[PDB]
Amino acid sequence: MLKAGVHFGHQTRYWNPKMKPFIFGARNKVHIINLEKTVPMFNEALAELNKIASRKGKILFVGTKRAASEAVKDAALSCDQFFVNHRWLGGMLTNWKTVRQSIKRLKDLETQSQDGTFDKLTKKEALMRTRELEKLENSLGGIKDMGGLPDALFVIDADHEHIAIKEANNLGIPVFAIVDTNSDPDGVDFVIPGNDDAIRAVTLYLGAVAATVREGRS
Amino acid sequence: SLSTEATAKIVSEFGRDANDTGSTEVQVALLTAQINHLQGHFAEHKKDHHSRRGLLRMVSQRRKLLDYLKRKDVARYTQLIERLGLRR
Amino acid sequence: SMQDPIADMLTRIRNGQAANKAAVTMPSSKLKVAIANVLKEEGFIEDFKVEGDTKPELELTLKYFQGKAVVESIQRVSRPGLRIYKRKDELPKVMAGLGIAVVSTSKGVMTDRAARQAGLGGEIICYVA
RNA sequence: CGUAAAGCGCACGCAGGCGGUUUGUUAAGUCAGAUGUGAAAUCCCCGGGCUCAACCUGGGAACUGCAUCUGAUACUGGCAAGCUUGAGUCUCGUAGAGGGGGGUAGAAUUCCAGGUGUAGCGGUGAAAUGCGUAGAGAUCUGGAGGAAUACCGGUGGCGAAGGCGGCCCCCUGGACGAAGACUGACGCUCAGGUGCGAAAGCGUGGGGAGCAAACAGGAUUAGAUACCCUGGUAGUCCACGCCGUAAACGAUGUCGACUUGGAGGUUGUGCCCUUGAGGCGUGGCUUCCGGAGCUAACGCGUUAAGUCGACCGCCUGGGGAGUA
Ligand SMILES: [Mg+2]
Ligand SMILES: [Mg+2]
Ligand SMILES: [Mg+2]
Ligand SMILES: [Mg+2]
Ligand SMILES: [Mg+2]
Ligand SMILES: [Mg+2]
Ligand SMILES: [Mg+2]
Ligand SMILES: [Mg+2]
Ligand SMILES: [Mg+2]
Ligand SMILES: [Mg+2]
Ligand SMILES: [Mg+2]
Ligand SMILES: [Mg+2]
Ligand SMILES: [Mg+2]
Ligand SMILES: [Mg+2]
Ligand SMILES: [Mg+2]
Ligand SMILES: [Mg+2]
Ligand SMILES: [Mg+2]
Ligand SMILES: [Mg+2]
Ligand SMILES: [Mg+2]
Ligand SMILES: [Mg+2]
Ligand SMILES: [Mg+2]
Ligand SMILES: [Mg+2]
Repeated sequence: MLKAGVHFGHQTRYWNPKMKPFIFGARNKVHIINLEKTVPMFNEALAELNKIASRKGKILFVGTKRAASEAVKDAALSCDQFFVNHRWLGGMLTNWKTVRQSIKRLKDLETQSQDGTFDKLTKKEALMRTRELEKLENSLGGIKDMGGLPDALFVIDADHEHIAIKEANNLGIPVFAIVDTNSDPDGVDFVIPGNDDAIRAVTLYLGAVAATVREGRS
Repeated sequence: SLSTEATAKIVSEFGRDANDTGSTEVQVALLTAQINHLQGHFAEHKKDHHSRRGLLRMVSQRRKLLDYLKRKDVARYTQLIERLGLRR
Repeated sequence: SMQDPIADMLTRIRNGQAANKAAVTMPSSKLKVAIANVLKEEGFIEDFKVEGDTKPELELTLKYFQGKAVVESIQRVSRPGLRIYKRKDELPKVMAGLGIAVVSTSKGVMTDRAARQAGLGGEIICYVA
């Protein structure tokens, strides 16, 4: 039933025909996602994530879309998990070897930021170092303490994070996605039909997934 | 094309009854009436190739209908031939 | 114009199968029903039904085992332009026994396996694999 | 067989090929068995003898074919009777540069006559040929004649293709939509055959303003049988007759069925208070983008170059040659 609030889908004609089974369709030329259909799938996905969390694996929230980013740095960051709230640089997963050096550089500069060399040499070299540091922080943040490939991915949007989904499929990593009417399934192992634009709705998804992952191995 | 009054006259005079516009005799009679009427039009002008293509379609349709009737019921095929004046 | 209704039935199945349709629908006929019956008993389709009386309509329910379809390839053999008849000893077998060849024998439509057991040949309607 | 060679320029159509759906009958095709025949050798499968092998040899199998007899009746064919979904007829309307004939209107170019007025006009990259003091060019008035129809105008419309634009009348072809009635497979394709078929070209008789092959002169150039300039004949126009060809192209034959979507144009129609130019549907044609699939790739993609069926046309390395 309507456990959610009032989002009733999104999008209009930019609709992917593969979403037909999940569409209700009605008011003022806007597609209405069939909430009755998503509730069982959403619960089924929540259960699988709970199973993975009990196994103590990673889930990799990604919500590059602003107005959804911080909500992964919110209590979504709480759980001992990892996120990518900014541009997903191509190759973050399919070549972990090269990005390994980038995180190593990030780690070294974080230490230097408080204990090492941060004041020596001209203020100009100080400010470039800091702005370079924050560039690494916001580009690859929570992912810093990962140290290996994940065990699952959680994507707020599918057609907007297609690069991440494709890399996961290439490496055989399960993918759980919130697919809108405009988005494309078949790259996702567990589809969750639901609006991915509304701030209220996306928080609802992140809270529910956050809550089920709070319960780790127990 | 044939006038509404003219069309009704042939239909009632060749069909088994009124509103029997589909019978082969009615169809052949209607084509024959229009083919004969157009002979005057093409005697004059004589260069209206685009309209003559419509006339040839009438001739071809009538030939096919007549062939079907001859194969189906010879007796009706004949009686129609003399009534309308067609050679073969 | 419509020259080969049987090939029409076969391609309707093929296209609907590739489009992931749940069921396909078509005008009915004795021969179509006989062929559909053989497909059902061989496990290539779920079921079939006929409706209406003056214009009977035949509907087939297609089968999927996994994400992919069940009827891998369905091909017409004896077509109106060239009809194929085989003796008992020349009956073909598709992909080495796997899959069937629908054959219309003097005792009705049946598979190549069934016809070979009954010891009589006939017209090769189609191949299914 | 879009671009590598290959869809006839387009139609109509005889022979031919193929053909919706139900019942009965026949048993020609088809299928089953049997009989006769299918020479021997050879080839193939099972032993010996030449010491082995080659070679010789016993028996079988095979000779895939033909004829006859006896059966089977699903499919194809024949015959008889049906059915309405393919095809067609009727009723009422809609849009359209569809076609043939006749009439007529306005703008403009040229020419002829006259007026006013005076030294240039025209042309080019620059010039010159050319026109002008015998009065041009410019400007105004009157008249003659031919050709084409600004704006509307629109990947707009119509036509089988070629193609078809002022307005009016006459004769005439097709397409589409609403609802109902009618016939009852009457269908699709089509070698040969027949018809239509841009422009140029040809014959006879007219007409002739503008434009303009050929031709003439002036330029450019090393040359310039050209590009540029000034003139200009056939032709372009009309009637009748011939020609039968084009990058006649969507470089894509016709017909039928099936297969996710998005945005437009144009033309019908049903219902809902039109309660303005609205809302919900349902047909025809048409443009652009794209999914699966297909493709060498480019790209095509419900108007397929996707998945299929029927028939036709055509290709088999380049040149010689679409020539003798
Ligand atoms: Mg008519
Ligand atoms: Mg070429
Ligand atoms: Mg070529
Ligand atoms: Mg063509
Ligand atoms: Mg034809
Ligand atoms: Mg039949
Ligand atoms: Mg027989
Ligand atoms: Mg012998
Ligand atoms: Mg021996
Ligand atoms: Mg021997
Ligand atoms: Mg029969
Ligand atoms: Mg010919
Ligand atoms: Mg000409
Ligand atoms: Mg002449
Ligand atoms: Mg002359
Ligand atoms: Mg000149
Ligand atoms: Mg040619
Ligand atoms: Mg052309
Ligand atoms: Mg063109
Ligand atoms: Mg050609
Ligand atoms: Mg396209
Ligand atoms: Mg020649």
